[PDB]
Amino acid sequence: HLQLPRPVCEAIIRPVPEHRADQELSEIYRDLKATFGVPWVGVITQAVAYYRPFFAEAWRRFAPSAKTHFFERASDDIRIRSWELMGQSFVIEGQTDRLREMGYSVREIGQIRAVLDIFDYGNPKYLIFATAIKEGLLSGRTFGGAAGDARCHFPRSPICQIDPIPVMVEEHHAGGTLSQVYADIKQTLQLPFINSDYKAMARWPSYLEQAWGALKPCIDTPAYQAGRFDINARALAALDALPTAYRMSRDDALQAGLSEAQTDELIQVISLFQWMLSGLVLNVTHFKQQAL
Amino acid sequence: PVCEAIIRPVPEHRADQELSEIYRDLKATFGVPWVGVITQAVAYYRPFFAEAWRRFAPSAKTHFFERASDDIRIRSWELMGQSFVIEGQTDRLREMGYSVREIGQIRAVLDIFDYGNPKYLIFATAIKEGLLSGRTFGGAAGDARCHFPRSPICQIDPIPVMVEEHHAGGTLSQVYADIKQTLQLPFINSDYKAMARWPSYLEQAWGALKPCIDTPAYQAGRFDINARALAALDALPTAYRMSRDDALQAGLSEAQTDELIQVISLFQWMLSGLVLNVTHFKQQAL
Amino acid sequence: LPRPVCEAIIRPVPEHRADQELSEIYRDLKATFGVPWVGVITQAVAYYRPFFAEAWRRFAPSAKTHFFERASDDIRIRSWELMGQSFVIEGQTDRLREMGYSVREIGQIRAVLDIFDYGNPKYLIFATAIKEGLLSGRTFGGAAGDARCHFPRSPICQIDPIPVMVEEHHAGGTLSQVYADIKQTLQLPFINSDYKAMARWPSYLEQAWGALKPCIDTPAYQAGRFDINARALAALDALPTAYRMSRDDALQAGLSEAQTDELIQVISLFQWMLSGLVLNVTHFKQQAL
Amino acid sequence: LQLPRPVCEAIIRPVPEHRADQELSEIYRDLKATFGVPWVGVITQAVAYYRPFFAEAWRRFAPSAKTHFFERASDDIRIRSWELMGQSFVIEGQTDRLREMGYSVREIGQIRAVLDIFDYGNPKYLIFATAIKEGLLSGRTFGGAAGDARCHFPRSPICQIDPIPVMVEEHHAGGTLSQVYADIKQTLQLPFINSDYKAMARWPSYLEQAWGALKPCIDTPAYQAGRFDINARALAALDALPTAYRMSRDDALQAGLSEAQTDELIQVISLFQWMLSGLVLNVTHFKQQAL
Repeated sequence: HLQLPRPVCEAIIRPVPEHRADQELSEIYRDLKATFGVPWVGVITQAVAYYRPFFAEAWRRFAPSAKTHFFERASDDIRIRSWELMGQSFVIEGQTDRLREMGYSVREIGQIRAVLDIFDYGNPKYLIFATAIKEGLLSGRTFGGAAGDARCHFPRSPICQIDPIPVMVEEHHAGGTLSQVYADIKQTLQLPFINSDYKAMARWPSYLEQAWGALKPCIDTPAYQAGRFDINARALAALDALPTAYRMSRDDALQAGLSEAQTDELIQVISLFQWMLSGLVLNVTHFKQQAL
Repeated sequence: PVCEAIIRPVPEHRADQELSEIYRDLKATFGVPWVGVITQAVAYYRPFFAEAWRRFAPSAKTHFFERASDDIRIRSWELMGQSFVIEGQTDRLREMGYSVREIGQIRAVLDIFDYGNPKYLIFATAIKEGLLSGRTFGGAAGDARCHFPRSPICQIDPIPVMVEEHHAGGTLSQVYADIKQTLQLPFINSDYKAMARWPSYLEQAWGALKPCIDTPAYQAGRFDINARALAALDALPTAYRMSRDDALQAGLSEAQTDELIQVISLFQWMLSGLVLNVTHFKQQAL
Repeated sequence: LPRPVCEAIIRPVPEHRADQELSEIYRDLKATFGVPWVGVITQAVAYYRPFFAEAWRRFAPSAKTHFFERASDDIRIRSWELMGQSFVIEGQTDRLREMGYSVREIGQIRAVLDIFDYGNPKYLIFATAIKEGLLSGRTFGGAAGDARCHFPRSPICQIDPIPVMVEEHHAGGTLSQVYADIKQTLQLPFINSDYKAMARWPSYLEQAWGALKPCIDTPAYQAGRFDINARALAALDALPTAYRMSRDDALQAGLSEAQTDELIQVISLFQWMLSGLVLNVTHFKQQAL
Repeated sequence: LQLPRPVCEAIIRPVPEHRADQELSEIYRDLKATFGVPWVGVITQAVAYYRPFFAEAWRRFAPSAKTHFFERASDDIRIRSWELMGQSFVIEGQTDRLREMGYSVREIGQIRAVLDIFDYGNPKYLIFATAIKEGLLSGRTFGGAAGDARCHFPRSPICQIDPIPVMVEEHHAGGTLSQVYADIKQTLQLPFINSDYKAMARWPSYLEQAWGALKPCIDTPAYQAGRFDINARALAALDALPTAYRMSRDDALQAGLSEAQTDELIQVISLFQWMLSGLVLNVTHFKQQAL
């Protein structure tokens, strides 16, 4: 009552960060960001990018859907649901005064909020794409492409920007005690990597400490796990309603250039990220509500 | 629409630092990179404009307002889809020397005004109808999610490159003169000035839209879009009142209020056509 | 300083068309010069991509130096001097505000002029290096001299964004007539970045050009132009890192001999203009405050 | 074997760009446009606390800072520092070290680009701090002394102005960063953390590496000899300003400052003026490691 199970993953995650991405991969990354209308490339997508012929082909097959009005709406309703869920389930104290007291100015606190907005907007879109990748491999099915409201096929609300990449304190940038927030987060969220979200927050170390410290107790409360299940279900639902059909099976993966062992590995990797992203959506919603 | 009043818009490149602060809050809230000529003109009646924005902002910050603006964009895209067959111009433009990247730069520009103009239409409606009627618009608790914060990403920098009328040269003044004639306006909108950064492109897009202007299908769409704007006003999440009397406590004279009313009425009428005109452009480009 | 004969077609590759291979060179040229546009000079030479890449590889080490910064800066200074004395130049800040321009608009205009005032001497010296290298076969520079000449140049610079330029296919009816006038008056087959960047404000360009035009090819002008050219040739004789790039070097780079002969004609056209363009911009900028 | 001595102290109250109201932001913006730099110095933040002095000293110094002379005189302080540190120190590259720590080539370039900013701008702040301090201490009028007309020409005009460098402020800092900051403060003998080190702190592991390599050189005789030389260049520049500068105690009083305020400012500008010679040397060192 009522919990989302963490998939087994013993495969090594090998994300290709934007600052290491070669010219070819950089072009794909850029088209993703333009399509999603986000200034960063998700770690989810960095890790998938390792298996590059798969990534390119699964991107090419999913992009016609991510361009649509439906995707914008369906992602946005996931942001709404998280706001709704966390509000009702939690007493979230504002932290603005506490930050002001630690010496943060008004300009700075708005800067912090702007960074929270980036991830509040983008993560839903990454959740659905990860659901498409993971379920397309596991099931071999084709998803969406149904007739429906023509308006679902219209251009999504045009926004921006690709630029710049948010300032993120990477793990090799860290940091000493910052590595230990990083380790705590890792232990607590049960992950082997630190999310883009927390690395952006890490440009203000004392702020991350504060925000993460107030979120931690909520993690894996019954209301948290229940809400996480709901977030995930809504991503499954979005998958079945894509305006342009999506299929990317094991055989598609093999035809794209992957070995059997590679495809097995990918399946674990995408599975952990897809699981992860339900929580990440909730976590950012909390951060944003603290900062009102 | 009846108007004899002089329109006295304050450009962002002239705005003083007190007004520039309002402008900036308008831009962050709407999530757009330009201050519309609508609001430029209303800023002249500065006391009213700061009070009106005070009262409208809490609605504009909401989920409701975001969807309601987006649904106007959707509707316009629908209407111009049906009522007009509109040929791509992507090939003509490459024939003229424009490269792929340049054509994407043009699109990115249209996207701005395609996203924003609905937000300025709803605000213009709220100003006009509030003055004319003294009614309090909106305020219902209804669905809670309507009061949630809007989709947060946007971009407010840079100000788009606009070729102002005093920048303009010989023939560009003629394209401007035609546009002011055809559209019955005494000013050139941001949109066309922004397009005029590529003058040959503007000539080509204007000439393709110009025949559509006062056709019965256009007038009908323009009525439809206007209706939706009126409907959005009726459903603002935070109440909005700003009457003739309210304008006084803001610091306007009755005579200035009467001038104000004529000014907004012209702009509010204008924004309907602007939303359509832009849709058309965007459809021309792929 | 007579215009050279150029019957060859100029085929510049603009930044919005450059493939990712060329674009990477372009970005290195920009970071090195510390400027935010790639010169048409560079665009035209890049058509001969094999040569262009080798020539930049060889010219880059001098361009990174304190010497090169100083020697480019000293040309800007000299041009400022010459136009100060040889011409009576009229403040026009007042007509502009009269024409409708706000003070921040006039400021944006100055910032644009500043870019070309800074950068063009660097392009002049480069074009001179390419030209004399092909014509003479000689190795230029390489002396140890004063060690401080080989130190890194003054680091600060802006390379984003690309200036807004109204290209010849962007242009409307009248704007093609201004461009026509300029290409005629200056004896050029193309429109320089500079004027295209001023063209962002069409009425302003009409004015600034109208004021410069009666100075072109006056004896004082031609004399200054001779001086600016002479200073570029001297900058070449004093490069910190040796620069050789001969006709023979162009073959070994991957050009044919016919392509080389065409290149010589092209670069000679540009190298002759760049002295002219340096004074033109000085004039524009003295028109502002 | 020669040293520049540091003077004594009062309390420093810098007004950072993110707190600055909009009157002050307007002066800050003209400063940066005139210097051609993306950051307002802590030197000038601290002086901005005494706002009508700051406003007036800036108004008097700016005509000189616009000139070709200033640009050159600043640039030569940078060159001399590069010369100085080169000749006097066995300074090893740290690029292979960083890459081993996991830093990529794009990242190391980003770090250089940040080092470039302060290597350019600090000499200009040094000269201005020397003008503020000596003008108060002496009552004298500096420069204006009609020489080469080319000295009065506009300076080299391109400049990087509008992204303020990402700086990890003290109240941003978390734990071990505060102790690095403490080490720096204690070693450089300062009660504040320079913009430079805070910009470097966007990459904590890099700051620790770069700072740790520098720390041995600080107050070697070669360091101090060099620091004295940097300081002399700054005094020399002051006497050759093309537009005369005077800003005395009574200039300060007539601007709205009290006697006690003026005494305080004097101690504050003296500490910053002293600091800047060392900072010039410290950045030169960082930048040579990163070759």
